[PDB]
Amino acid sequence: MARKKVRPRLIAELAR
Amino acid sequence: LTRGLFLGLSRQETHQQLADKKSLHVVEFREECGPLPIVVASPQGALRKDPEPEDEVPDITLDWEDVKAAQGMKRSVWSGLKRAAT
Amino acid sequence: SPYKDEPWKYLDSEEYQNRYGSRPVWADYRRNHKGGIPPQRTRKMCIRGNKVAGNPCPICRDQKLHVDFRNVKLLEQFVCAHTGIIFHAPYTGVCMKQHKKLTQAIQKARDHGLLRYHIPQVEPRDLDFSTTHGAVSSTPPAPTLVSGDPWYPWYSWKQPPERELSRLRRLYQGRLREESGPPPELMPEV
Amino acid sequence: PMKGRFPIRRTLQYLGQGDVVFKDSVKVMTVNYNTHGELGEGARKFVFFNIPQIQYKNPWVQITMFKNMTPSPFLRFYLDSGEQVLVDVESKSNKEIVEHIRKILGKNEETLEKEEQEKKQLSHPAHFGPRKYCLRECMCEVEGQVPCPGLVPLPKEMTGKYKAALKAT
Amino acid sequence: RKPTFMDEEVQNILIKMTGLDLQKIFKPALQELKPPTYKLMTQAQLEEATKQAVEAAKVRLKMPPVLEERAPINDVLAEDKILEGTETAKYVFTDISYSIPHRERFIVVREPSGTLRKASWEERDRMIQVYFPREGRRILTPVIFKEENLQTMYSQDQHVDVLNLCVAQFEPDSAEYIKIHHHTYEDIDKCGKYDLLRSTRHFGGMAWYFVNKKKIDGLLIDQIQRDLVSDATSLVHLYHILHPDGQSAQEAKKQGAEGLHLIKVFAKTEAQKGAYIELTLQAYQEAFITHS
Amino acid sequence: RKTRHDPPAKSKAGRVATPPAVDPTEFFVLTERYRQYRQTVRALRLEFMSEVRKKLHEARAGVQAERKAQEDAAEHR
Amino acid sequence: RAYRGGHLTIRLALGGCTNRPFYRIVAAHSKCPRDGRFVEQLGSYDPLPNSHGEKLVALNFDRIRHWIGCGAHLSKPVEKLLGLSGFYPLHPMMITNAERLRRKRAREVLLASQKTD
RNA sequence: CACGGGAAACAGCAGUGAUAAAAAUUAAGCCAUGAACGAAAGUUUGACUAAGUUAUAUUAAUUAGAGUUGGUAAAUCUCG
RNA sequence: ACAGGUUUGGUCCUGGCCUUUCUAUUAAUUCUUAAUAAAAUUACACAUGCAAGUAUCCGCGCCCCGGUGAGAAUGCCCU
Ligand SMILES: [K+]
Ligand SMILES: [K+]
Ligand SMILES: [Mg+2]
Ligand SMILES: [Mg+2]
Ligand SMILES: [Mg+2]
Ligand SMILES: [Mg+2]
Ligand SMILES: [Mg+2]
Ligand SMILES: [Mg+2]
Ligand SMILES: [Mg+2]
Ligand SMILES: [Mg+2]
Ligand SMILES: [Mg+2]
Ligand SMILES: [Mg+2]
Ligand SMILES: [Mg+2]
Ligand SMILES: [Mg+2]
Ligand SMILES: [Mg+2]
Ligand SMILES: [Mg+2]
Ligand SMILES: [Mg+2]
Ligand SMILES: [Mg+2]
Ligand SMILES: [Mg+2]
Ligand SMILES: [Mg+2]
Ligand SMILES: [Mg+2]
Ligand SMILES: [Mg+2]
Ligand SMILES: [Mg+2]
Ligand SMILES: [Mg+2]
Ligand SMILES: [Mg+2]
Ligand SMILES: [Zn+2]
Repeated sequence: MARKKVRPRLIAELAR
Repeated sequence: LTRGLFLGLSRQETHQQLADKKSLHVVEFREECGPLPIVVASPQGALRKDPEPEDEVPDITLDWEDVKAAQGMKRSVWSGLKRAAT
Repeated sequence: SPYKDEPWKYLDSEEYQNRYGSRPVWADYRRNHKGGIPPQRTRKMCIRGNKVAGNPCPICRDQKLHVDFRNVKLLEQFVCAHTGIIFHAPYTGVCMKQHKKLTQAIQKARDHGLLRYHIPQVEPRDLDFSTTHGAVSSTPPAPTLVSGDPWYPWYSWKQPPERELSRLRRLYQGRLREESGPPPELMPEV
Repeated sequence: PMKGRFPIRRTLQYLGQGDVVFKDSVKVMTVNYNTHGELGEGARKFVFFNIPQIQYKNPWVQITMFKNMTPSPFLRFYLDSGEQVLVDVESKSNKEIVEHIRKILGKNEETLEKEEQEKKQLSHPAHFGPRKYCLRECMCEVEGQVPCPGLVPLPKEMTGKYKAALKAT
Repeated sequence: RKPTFMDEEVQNILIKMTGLDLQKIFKPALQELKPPTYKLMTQAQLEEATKQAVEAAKVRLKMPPVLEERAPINDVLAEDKILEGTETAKYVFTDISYSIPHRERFIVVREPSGTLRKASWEERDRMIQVYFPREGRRILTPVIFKEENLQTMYSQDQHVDVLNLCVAQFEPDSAEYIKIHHHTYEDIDKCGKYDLLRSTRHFGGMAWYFVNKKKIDGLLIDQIQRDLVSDATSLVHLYHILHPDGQSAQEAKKQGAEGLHLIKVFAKTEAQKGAYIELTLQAYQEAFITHS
Repeated sequence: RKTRHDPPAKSKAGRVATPPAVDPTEFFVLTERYRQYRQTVRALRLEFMSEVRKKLHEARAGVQAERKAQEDAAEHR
Repeated sequence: RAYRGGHLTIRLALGGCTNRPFYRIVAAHSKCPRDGRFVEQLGSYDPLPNSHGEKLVALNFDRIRHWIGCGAHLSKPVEKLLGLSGFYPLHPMMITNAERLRRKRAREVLLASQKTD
């Protein structure tokens, strides 16, 4: 699933 | 309303008159009696041997209220209410 | 009232014919309500204790009428002759307590055959009537069934070797419990 | 329906009475017809009458119209394996085309009736649950079993309140 | 090669024995009435509509099967004496699956004594109804089938309904079905109400019961009084097929007659009370000659 | 029910477990029953496993499947 | 719902009103709630005797062996329930509880008679 | 979002302050079922089971008050 | 909707508002008992007790159950 307003979260990958 | 009702009811066409002007039998198919072809009126005089022309799609004027009720879309809170005796 | 012996006697009596006549009981009764659309639910009961509440319902205004399964003439008036369905409470005007009595009485009467109702023709349950299959026919006994031996060797109780008992006592020393022997074969009744 | 030339063809019964079910390999149906000439009477009536019925039974099949591009009306079917079926209609009537289509690519009567037969077993009568998916909702709705305590109150000996009272006493 | 109810010979005899009355077979029932539908038909189309009703009538007249009493089930799959007093009630296990016919399902009961045994027919039919409900079948035995209630229905000539209730409620090879059907057949014989089951699909059952109980005196008298002779001799012809090794059937081979004389053979040979039969047949003959 | 990050209680922070007593004769017999019982169920589990393989194989490449595939192909041509 | 892990399990799901239990034999993911979404409902189990003194149990045998064949775990009560039907051998804990009942009853009989004398 | 920062967490059961027209017990048990762990007897579980409280709904009975009475719309007189 | 009240000295037509039906919450007045269902102001701040342990050490499990509707036109169906 996806939408046209997806925000590129980066902190989640940074924390990982 | 009173004049319109009597004018409409006085313009009613009976089965016998329909049979005479068509010269064909009129058969009543009761739903509770199964596929039994009950005959209600017979055309007095000459009986036409030519069958009615069968149209695949009839050209009739339908009222939107009748079709809406038939398809089950009328969901008012006053149509199905329980009322007193006649 | 002296009519409990035969409730249908009142229906055949001259008093009923004189008052109601050919028309049903609920023909002359009209229910007073708040406007054009009557409430979908009538009074719960109009005979509370010993007080008659206002304009009574057709059944609660003459106490000589008894709602039982014996009399069919009274119950026929509350069932549609052509459609064969039970009239709802707003259609007649009876109180809800008596309406419940009518439905139970009508249902009981149809169970005893005193009243006619539609019986659809029903096809037989099964397509082929065969008793040959093993689900209904008796199967050969098991070799362990005829002998009387339990179906599995470990279903019965077997005395363990004393060496194994000593090993368990050493392993579970300190928190040991009193051991028991073979169970009784049959349990008596208190 | 009041508006329209033939209002009867816009009711649920008319959309549901057309029995033409394509096979799973049929994806695209292309219909070309002419708006003039007596030869195109069968094609035009087919578009005006039967196409709503065909699409209703095949929601996943694309149906596209093209008017006045080819002098001879025809129908073109595109399969999943790239196969092209060409149906030529130049004098066939409205009824003939539907019978012709039903045989080249329609499904057989035995296949349809066995398909819904296997669909019935999904709603097994022996299950319990909500009314929308199962017949009964609880075991108390079966005659003979212990009824729901809401309708008929249970005897005191079976109530847990009485069971706990004697155990504590 | 004993005669059976499904033979083509007996079926064809009984098909024309019951007759075909469109008005009685299609009777308006007490259901949710809907407005009728009218259409215009010619004379030719009317016969087509009539013959379709005849075919629908024939399908509606499929006689229910009749069988003998079923043998009781007494089978023990296993015995476990370790569970003698663990539980007080008994467990009933029913295999449910839409693909398995109801005659092959496994219904197994765990009695409190610990014996794993198959369920008897009385409980086996109850369990099938519980998990596979269908119209008209009560889980418990209805009170309508008591002896007292049957007489009330019989006094109101509800014989056609009682048979229709019995086929829906009980299993055709069950014990209760047989005793109810035989009791109904015995009562209509006593009151001479054979006219009620003329066009009813249940007419084959009572005719077959009479031909096996050697009680045709009552049935033959009514048919002659109804001026239905062509089917009456067919009933006698049925008798010879079912009971060949008898004096009556021997006469049919000796004399070798036809028509009403076939009834005369039985009337003077095996008929218990042939006085009425011969006099009524005489009454029919003189009346028919006068009518002709 | 608690979560991973919440702290445990204070009163029940000293005890760990208190196993019950063991009847020697009863425990050995019970252990022997389980060893045979688990063995029996495992064989049934593998027998049912092989049944599923047979059912799935016949639905994919069974003889009737080839008849069906050829019949529709022959009809289409 | 998307769960991290869990194993397919055949278990009993509670139902009915208070003081009137009713269990449905269902097969669902172990991490889903007891009355939550399930794969397929198999049978039923009425815990209370009816007027005939019977506790009705329903089993979908061809489907039950299908889920067991594909690796479905069984809980304690369904194993006891299947063991009674005969589909499985009697659960070892079912027998031991029976033996404990006899010994307790035997102690009860002796204790009553000892006080009597 | 949560490396970090503000900052020091009941949107788990029960309960409290504030606030709102909105008012359940700071209670019992793992006997049943469900989940976790153990080979196993078994243990934990405010999920749940059985209870406490409230006309919020439905039923039965042991229970009698409220509203309305110009018209739509069932129903009144005498005084102020 | 089977419709009803209301424009005007008055009739017809067009056109609003409202009545009559059912469900929930709060409040007023009133209240005897039993059973079942349900329990609902607030993503505001929280005292105290409890809600994840099991197990011959390893390990496995630890918003999984449960709670809420803040957020997002989020989504439903489907590959
Ligand atoms: K527990
Ligand atoms: K108006
Ligand atoms: Mg509950
Ligand atoms: Mg928390
Ligand atoms: Mg809280
Ligand atoms: Mg918070
Ligand atoms: Mg407060
Ligand atoms: Mg509240
Ligand atoms: Mg307060
Ligand atoms: Mg307090
Ligand atoms: Mg506790
Ligand atoms: Mg304990
Ligand atoms: Mg436990
Ligand atoms: Mg384990
Ligand atoms: Mg409670
Ligand atoms: Mg007042
Ligand atoms: Mg004006
Ligand atoms: Mg005015
Ligand atoms: Mg309040
Ligand atoms: Mg209470
Ligand atoms: Mg270990
Ligand atoms: Mg939730
Ligand atoms: Mg809110
Ligand atoms: Mg919001
Ligand atoms: Mg926004
Ligand atoms: Zn009353």
